[PDB]
Amino acid sequence: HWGYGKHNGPEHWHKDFPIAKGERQSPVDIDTHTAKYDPSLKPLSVSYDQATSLRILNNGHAFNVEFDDSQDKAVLKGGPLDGTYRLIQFHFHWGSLDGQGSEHTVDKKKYAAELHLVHWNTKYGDFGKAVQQPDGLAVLGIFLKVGSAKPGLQKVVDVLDSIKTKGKSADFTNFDPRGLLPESLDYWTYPGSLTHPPLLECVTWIVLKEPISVSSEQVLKFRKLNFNGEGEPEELMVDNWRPAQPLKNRQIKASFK
Ligand SMILES: [Zn+2]
Repeated sequence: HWGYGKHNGPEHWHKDFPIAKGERQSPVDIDTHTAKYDPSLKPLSVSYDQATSLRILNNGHAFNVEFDDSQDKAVLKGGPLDGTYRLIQFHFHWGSLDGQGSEHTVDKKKYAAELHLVHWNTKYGDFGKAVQQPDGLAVLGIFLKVGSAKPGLQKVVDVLDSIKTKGKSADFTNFDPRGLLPESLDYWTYPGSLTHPPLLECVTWIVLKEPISVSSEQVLKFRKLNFNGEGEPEELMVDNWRPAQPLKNRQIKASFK
């Protein structure tokens, strides 16, 4: 099955998922000088006041913090979007060392990690229908750099010991994803895809300019997770990022100058 290794990683995905070589794949390098400032782009509206986290899951690739998406409680709107997108989960991608881990790059710079908050367009009724549509998902991407600790991350870090291995989950209620946001909501945006299989070309990407800072200790706890299941040979969960893909016939727009 697919993964991040030599034998099943990004360079192999196209064999089971041909859309890997498609026209709107993600992530991409963001060339800051080429990105067009678009004064028509609206401020991002992030309304997470009523977010209901339920559970955290080690799915063998990363960990997902899941939300109750059975009502409009945690939604993304505005920005480049038309209509309302409901938060379903967030997860991260990270490296074996602090010099790699992000999926998007900025002028070829790699950050230590990247957070993806995944939302689906309510006009399609459910996530599985939304991913079949070119405007089905809005993913908010946030870079992580290593420096000061992120206090709002610590609850996530401290549950990871209980989901070390693939297929482990744990109750994870009352977590507030607002604590993972940077000060500014300035962004870049472009049409793309899921960054892991099935690689569906259904995402409006919204990548924030301002990274969050996490501590070295925080990131080191990410790197103690396992890709393998309980009892299986230990393979540390590191380098679970897809590299930048060709931009092809796409324009990256900036909300800011
Ligand atoms: Zn992701």
